[PDB]
Amino acid sequence: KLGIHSNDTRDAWVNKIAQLNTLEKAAEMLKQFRMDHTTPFRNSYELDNDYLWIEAKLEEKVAVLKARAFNEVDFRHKTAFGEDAKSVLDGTVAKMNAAKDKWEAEKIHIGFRQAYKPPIMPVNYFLDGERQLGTRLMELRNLNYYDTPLEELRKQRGVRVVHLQS
Amino acid sequence: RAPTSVNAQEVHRWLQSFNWDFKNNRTKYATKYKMANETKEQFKLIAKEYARMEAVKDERQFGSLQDALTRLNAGVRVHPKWNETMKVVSNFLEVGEYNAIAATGMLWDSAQAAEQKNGYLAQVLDEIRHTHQCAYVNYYFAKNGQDPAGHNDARRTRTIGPLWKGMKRVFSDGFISGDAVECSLNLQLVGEACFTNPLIVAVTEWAAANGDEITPTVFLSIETDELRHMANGYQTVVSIANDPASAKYLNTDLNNAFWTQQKYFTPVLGMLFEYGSKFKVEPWVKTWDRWVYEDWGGIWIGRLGKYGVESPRSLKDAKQDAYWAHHDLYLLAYALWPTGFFRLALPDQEEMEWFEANYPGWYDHYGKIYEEWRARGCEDPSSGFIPLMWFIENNHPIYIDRVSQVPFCPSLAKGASTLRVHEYNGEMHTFSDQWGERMWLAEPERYECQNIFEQYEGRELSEVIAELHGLRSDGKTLIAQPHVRGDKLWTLDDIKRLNCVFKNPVKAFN
Amino acid sequence: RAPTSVNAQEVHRWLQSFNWDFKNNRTKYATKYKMANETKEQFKLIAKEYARMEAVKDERQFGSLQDALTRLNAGVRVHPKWNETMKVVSNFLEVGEYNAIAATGMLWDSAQAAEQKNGYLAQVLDEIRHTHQCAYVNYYFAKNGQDPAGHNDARRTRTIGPLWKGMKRVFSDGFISGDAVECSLNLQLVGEACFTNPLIVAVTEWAAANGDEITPTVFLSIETDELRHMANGYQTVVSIANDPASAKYLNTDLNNAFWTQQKYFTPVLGMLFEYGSKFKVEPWVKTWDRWVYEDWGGIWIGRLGKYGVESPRSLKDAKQDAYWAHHDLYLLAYALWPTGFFRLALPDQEEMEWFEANYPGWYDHYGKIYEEWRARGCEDPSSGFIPLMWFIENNHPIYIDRVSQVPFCPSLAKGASTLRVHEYNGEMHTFSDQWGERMWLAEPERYECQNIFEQYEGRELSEVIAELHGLRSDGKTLIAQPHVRGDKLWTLDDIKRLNCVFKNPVKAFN
Amino acid sequence: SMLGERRRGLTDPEMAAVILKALPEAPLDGNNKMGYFVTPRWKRLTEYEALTVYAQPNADWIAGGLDWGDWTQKFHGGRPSWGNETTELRTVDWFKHRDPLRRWHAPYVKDKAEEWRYTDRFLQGYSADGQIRAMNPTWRDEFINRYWGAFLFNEYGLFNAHSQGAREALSDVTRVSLAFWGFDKIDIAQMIQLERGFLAKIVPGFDESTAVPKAEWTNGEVYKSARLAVEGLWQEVFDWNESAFSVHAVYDALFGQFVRREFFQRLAPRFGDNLTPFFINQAQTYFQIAKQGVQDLYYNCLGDDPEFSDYNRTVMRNWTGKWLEPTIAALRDFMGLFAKLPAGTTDKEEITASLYRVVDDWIEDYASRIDFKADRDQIVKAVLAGLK
Amino acid sequence: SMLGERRRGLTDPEMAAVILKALPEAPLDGNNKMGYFVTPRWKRLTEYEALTVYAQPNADWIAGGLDWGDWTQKFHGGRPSWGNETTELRTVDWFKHRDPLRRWHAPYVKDKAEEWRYTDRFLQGYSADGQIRAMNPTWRDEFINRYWGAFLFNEYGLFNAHSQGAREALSDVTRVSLAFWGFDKIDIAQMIQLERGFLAKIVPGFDESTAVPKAEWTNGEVYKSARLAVEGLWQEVFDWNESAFSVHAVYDALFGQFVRREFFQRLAPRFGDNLTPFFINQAQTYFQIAKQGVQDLYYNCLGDDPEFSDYNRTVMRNWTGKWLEPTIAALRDFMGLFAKLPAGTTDKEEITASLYRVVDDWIEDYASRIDFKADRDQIVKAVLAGLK
Ligand SMILES: [Ca+2]
Ligand SMILES: [Ca+2]
Ligand SMILES: [Fe+3]
Ligand SMILES: [Fe+3]
Ligand SMILES: [Fe+3]
Ligand SMILES: [Fe+3]
Repeated sequence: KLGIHSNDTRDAWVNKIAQLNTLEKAAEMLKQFRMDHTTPFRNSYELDNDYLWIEAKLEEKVAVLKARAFNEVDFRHKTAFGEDAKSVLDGTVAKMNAAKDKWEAEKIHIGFRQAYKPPIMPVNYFLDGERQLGTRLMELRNLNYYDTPLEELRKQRGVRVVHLQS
Repeated sequence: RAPTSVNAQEVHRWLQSFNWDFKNNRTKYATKYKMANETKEQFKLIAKEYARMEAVKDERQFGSLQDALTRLNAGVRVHPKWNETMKVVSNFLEVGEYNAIAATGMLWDSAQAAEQKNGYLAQVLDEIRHTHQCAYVNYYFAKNGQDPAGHNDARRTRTIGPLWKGMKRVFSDGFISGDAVECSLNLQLVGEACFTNPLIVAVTEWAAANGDEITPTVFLSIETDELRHMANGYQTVVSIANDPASAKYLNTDLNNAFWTQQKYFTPVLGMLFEYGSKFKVEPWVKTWDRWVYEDWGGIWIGRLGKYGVESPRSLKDAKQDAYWAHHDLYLLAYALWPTGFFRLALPDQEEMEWFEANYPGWYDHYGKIYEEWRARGCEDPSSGFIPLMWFIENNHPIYIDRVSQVPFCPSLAKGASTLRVHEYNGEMHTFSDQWGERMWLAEPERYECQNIFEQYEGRELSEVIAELHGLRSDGKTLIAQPHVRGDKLWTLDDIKRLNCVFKNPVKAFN
Repeated sequence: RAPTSVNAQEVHRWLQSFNWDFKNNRTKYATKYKMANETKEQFKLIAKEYARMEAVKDERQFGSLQDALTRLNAGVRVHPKWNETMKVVSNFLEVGEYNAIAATGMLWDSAQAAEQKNGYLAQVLDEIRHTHQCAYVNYYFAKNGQDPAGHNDARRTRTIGPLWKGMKRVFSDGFISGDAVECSLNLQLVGEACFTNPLIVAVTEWAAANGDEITPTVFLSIETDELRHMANGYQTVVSIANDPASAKYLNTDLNNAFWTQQKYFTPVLGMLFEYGSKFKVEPWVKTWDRWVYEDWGGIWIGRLGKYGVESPRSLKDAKQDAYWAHHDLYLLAYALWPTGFFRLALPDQEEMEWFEANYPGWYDHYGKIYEEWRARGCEDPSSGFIPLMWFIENNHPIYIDRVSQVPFCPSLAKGASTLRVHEYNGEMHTFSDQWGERMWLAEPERYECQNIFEQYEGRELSEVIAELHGLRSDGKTLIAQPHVRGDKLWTLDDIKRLNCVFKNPVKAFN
Repeated sequence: SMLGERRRGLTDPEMAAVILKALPEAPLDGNNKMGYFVTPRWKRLTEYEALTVYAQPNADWIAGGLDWGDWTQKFHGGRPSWGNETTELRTVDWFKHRDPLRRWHAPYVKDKAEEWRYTDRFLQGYSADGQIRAMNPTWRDEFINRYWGAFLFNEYGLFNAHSQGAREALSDVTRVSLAFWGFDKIDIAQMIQLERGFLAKIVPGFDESTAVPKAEWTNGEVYKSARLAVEGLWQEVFDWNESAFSVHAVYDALFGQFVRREFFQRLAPRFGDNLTPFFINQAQTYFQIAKQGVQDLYYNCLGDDPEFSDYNRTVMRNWTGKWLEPTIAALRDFMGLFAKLPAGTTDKEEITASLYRVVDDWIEDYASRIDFKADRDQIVKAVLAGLK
Repeated sequence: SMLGERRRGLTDPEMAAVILKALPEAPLDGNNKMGYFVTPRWKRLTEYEALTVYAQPNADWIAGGLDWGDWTQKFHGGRPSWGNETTELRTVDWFKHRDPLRRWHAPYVKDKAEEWRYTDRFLQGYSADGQIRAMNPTWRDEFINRYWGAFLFNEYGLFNAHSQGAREALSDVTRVSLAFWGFDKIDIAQMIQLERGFLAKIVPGFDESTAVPKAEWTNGEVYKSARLAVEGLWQEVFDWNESAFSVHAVYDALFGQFVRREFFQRLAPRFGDNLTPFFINQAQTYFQIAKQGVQDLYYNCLGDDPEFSDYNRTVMRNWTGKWLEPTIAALRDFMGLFAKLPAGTTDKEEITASLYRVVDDWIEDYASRIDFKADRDQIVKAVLAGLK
């Protein structure tokens, strides 16, 4: 099976996901899945064609497990890992505002998304963070956006220039 | 005791005061700019009066369609190539109209002045209207036209092809993903002002020339709503002018917005006009220089110079590449005809003369190639030939720009032939220009869009088409075709026989 | 707490009980019948729902007209002959629709049953709509057409010619002057059922054949309201079927009604279709037999048999005079062209062939005459010739029926040639048929209509035209013309130079 | 087929070619304004006038006609289709009238169609929002079902009084207005029934039959004198103008405006009824609409006629007197209804407040236009003599 | 010229024949139903579903998506254009929702358009008929101008709460419903201002400036907790479903209904106010129209979702509890308004009863749908503590 919307990889993960029935286990796997398969800093590009869909499936399980495990207050204010959502938000924002350059900034924003994206962090706190983090990141990035020559920007990013054509 | 009442402007007089102050009365979206608290809107409307002026327009519009136009059998008496073009034109526009809804809701959230908010609000409702209008155009051509397939399921069959990916960049993601202002520049300042407003109009011209009276009826009505949006866009700039950040960022965001849109429309609109029509209206080349250079990149853009706005620094390159872009693209569009949801056609003899006349050198390059493909039997199902094969034989790989999603064949193109390939964290990326490259190098996490080769890798052609429902109601005939005639239409099996299997061209690089 | 409302059918269920009995609760109009007070109407409508179903129709209609049709320049790309024809067709139907308002008002007044009164009331409103719709047709062609004169002032210029007098007999006076029931028959049982309804649709046919998409858009909409009127008229017969007086008078008024309506439409309608168009749709003889015989006189009338309704005893007489009726009339119409408010055109080679093919013997009579007239220069102002002169030369007197007002020429006609002349209390009277003769002998005071010869007697032609504004804007060129070309238009002086004076043809018997 | 067997001259290549050939190089007349010869009432000619003025084929002998000669067919006896003889009033031109709202058929049904749709929505939300709860059982089941219901016959009767005018009107402008005034009246009666119908759907034992109110109207004593006034205005007047005039500028301006506004409109709130008021709302607007036309025809046009000003006024002051009495008699009898209200519902000081409002407006909008000197006190006093 | 310069393919003989020649003998596919692949909510596919469902290019990783792959361009940081992360709710398909009224743009603007013109006519009939004569001055100058006028800010706030949802909604059908629910609120706020400006026209000295009403809203006591709840619902909620749910299935179903129906609409009569009830009837219809969509979306599609039914009800139960308190507080502060009414206007029993009406309808129409355990006595008494 190698389909676009239905294939073996997705099926295998669906089965893996059904065998999660503890919030702590399911949450840890979602955070791990994200470090392993999302953003351009993913540990591997092996699931590039199915990670998006698979991740949603894993999220679905972490959400259902969190709603049954948490009381109403914790659901509105704690991360799936038991941290105080607001403390995480403020702390991360604090780190962002103290970032020296746009390179430190991107690591802080992307790192935040891989670790706290819902159902880990309640969406209210998460989107509020998206709002603040994104702002600084753009402020640092869009400053003098064309002053660095492509030759150098490639070095700064750290790509392996494989081929060019003038 | 004389008959009196209240109109829209009398209530609008106090609209601005509706918003009040409180700690968290602030935008929910990230942004480098601060939209001024006292910004004002141009049109003094309220919900009730807005509804009345649109309801009136609808009457005329639907009245025409349901009555006179239907009796005249206008849904049929349209040139085949144009019936197919509207499948793309209308559905693709539909998505731009749709995302503009979410786009203007994001601007309404950004705006702090009740009047600026209200200005965007009107557009929010206009875009819903526009979404439903474009939907109707396809709904109408499906129920009454010479070929409903494509018109009746574009919303799912458009996902098969590569031109769809690029449309989502400029008309979907480009409108809603980014700094609220960057989105406004993509959608309004550049989008509507430079391309769409002039485009909606031009389409009714080309439409009229090819026997289509259905599209002018609807689009001309869509066109009456653009004044407010042009205004909204203009005001976005005004609302951020007296802000320090505007000086450090505005021009950078405008430049990126300009290149983003231009990258897709320059080649695609020109392609739809000249290759998707029988009767030509005007050579795309001059249409462009008038729109982009004169009207927009001079007149409209210069009127905004008083606010620190400058001419796009990439305008020169855009111009340099423009000339052959659409011709280079139709070659790829036709070669990959089995991936569309529309039927294509080779330029006929009369068209080749027009292309050569208006584009000296057209024949020596594209002309001869199209002539070799028909010789190879590209129009014939039994030939067992698809232009794609010619590309493999002559070693002309086709890549997908990781940023704009626009397909390009650098070894065969007469226009831009640049190609940049990079490796980063175990992934390969292909770029066709220097502007798109900076965008990625600087904003990697924003452009992780997987292309058709990556998604379809290892899959046999007919299997991809089948999975994604690229068939007609007979369940065997392809929606897409390499000719617009009514006989000898290819079937899934004619493709299965070719046994073509997708492979990622970037993999060849060590 | 479930959302609820009430509809028209639910309020109409109690509509019959609305009328209460009392002293003078009787019709204010003379009649020999007694409409049953328990009579029901076929449609269960209340004012507000009627308003809605009509408003919806207007939307389609006016939208098509203001939007698409205007954009296709529909009011122009119509054949000249047809443009002139709609001046008559539209404005003449207008008066019929108009007098129909007073007619149903008088019938609404006649009915005692609330339901029957209600049905008539709906027609009262429909008729008002049709008056406005027909007015709109002329209004639209005036504003956007190739020749506004006539279309723009037909309400006053129509008074110059003799064809108008005949129209008033069947669409004005015949609808309101007389026994409420006799009027009903003229208007509904005969008029609407046998002629108007079929013709409304026929018009759209001939209209579309000649490039007119305007008329179809409006007339087809009018057509949709006719079913109700068919019902009103039908219920009228029912209302009186029981009354003993019915079996003693019905058939008489019905015969008089039929003869009255056919006496005009038979000639005029066929003439308007065959001579007012370039492209033909169907020979009028055939159309006439299907309508007047099968459809009406057969099907329709048959269903009213169980109510004591017998086929018009004048039916046979009608089919006899009919065959050449319209051809005979156009000769007269063209010869008297200076008295119209429209431009006439003589048959071209194709039409003469079509005419001969469909009416064997046509050329040897009508054809040769038109060629003589044309060769003599009836179309050229400098020839100093007007066909009326040819009638004098060859001694072919034109009379006006004192009853039907229809113009006839006994010594020339290929159809009926009978002519009865009488003198009474000092006045001369001319009749064209036995039925009309009876109507006069029996009811002298009903018919005292001065004909054009009596009123204009002694006047010089150009003077009558000038006094009644038969001129175009420049104040010199005549609204009426003997050809439909753009050059060499006849002026008032070209008419005065001829110095023709009106004469009362009946005095030749003194 | 897909193309259709029937060919059209606008789209058919062959036929269109022939048509395009026959066309002139330009319009054969620049005057593209239909009705260009009509004397505007306002700045520029309106669509309303163009599509209406002169549609009636009257000859010059019927003040304002453009045609000549006599009718082609008349009544047995000689009676003309339309003749100056159907009305006492005289004028220089019967086409002078102009509906201030300029309503021709299209606008008319458009506005009413919107009201019909709105009415449907309103009624739905009213029940879905359970607002019926607040209404008083006595008022509902008694004053609305019986006395408001019985008023539908009053309205139905005024409607029927228009029948003859629809036939005898002497101009298109007066006919369309008259048709519309009458048509609104039948609308009102139907709305009255529409409510009794609605309640019957949301309230268990409520009967939508017309049995009750019809009996009240034909037998009751509260509307007795009203019913008589109606039967007269409808079936005893043969003069279309006297009918329209006496119905809109006298009888309905008094009795009608009182019963609708001063009684049911005023008290409905005091019984938790905001339903009836929605319909009496439409009825009051319709009244305002007709009034503007009624004023233009009988005051601006006839009463102010350049040659029959003095004449017409006399005639109208005459009809006003002729019917001002039967009207008052209709009101007096109606006063007897108050004695049926639950004690305390309303005192005598109020009915008098409303009675003066009605009479005052009827003098400001009608009587003082023809100069019919009337005593506001004497009139109210006479009506008042109808209470307990 | 007369024929123009541009030659059209439908009417130009030469071009038309070229086109007609290229045409197939018959449609290349007999399936002429656009949207034929969409699962109908009813008997047959509707124009509303056809023109709306799937316009949103969601990939399969957003429940119900037909497309595939990541967005082409995301936000700085990586946030997707649209994603599962913008709301706590989960479903099997975001395209399941159907506006029971099937409203797409055309029908929506057409009804509002009708209502606009009906409103215009209503006011003209209201001022011309001089109905302002019956309204009590103090109810007009204090309660309507100040308190009803302040409520316009409440409705404006609820409107703005919809901004994020217009941008974040995960489907076309929800986006359209959401957009229409919001537009209806700004419309009501505008109607409140439309009435004040109308009064300023017919009542001497009446000031239409919003300074007074707004001063009431931002600094008065009657609406203090109301404004706090509104400010919270609007700017402290980043989840588009919590915002739409809490606003319509909690705050407005309780506070809004009480203020609009149980206070103003219920007391206007007792003060001869027939004007305000007119606009409140619209707001109530709007509330009823929106409710049907709200119920379908949150109870029928998400609350009854085959895979997340239990999860979603827990979340909405959570949200109801989170927002029920601020709403009770808003009602509690509003109780202070009754002490301002002229003595004898209403009593503690009527107030309590209306409170039970609003609370009982809420439990039946919303609370019960998600098994939220609401104690009607507890809620009401918590509110009554506000009666001064
Ligand atoms: Ca390698
Ligand atoms: Ca307080
Ligand atoms: Fe748009
Ligand atoms: Fe736009
Ligand atoms: Fe008619
Ligand atoms: Fe009719």
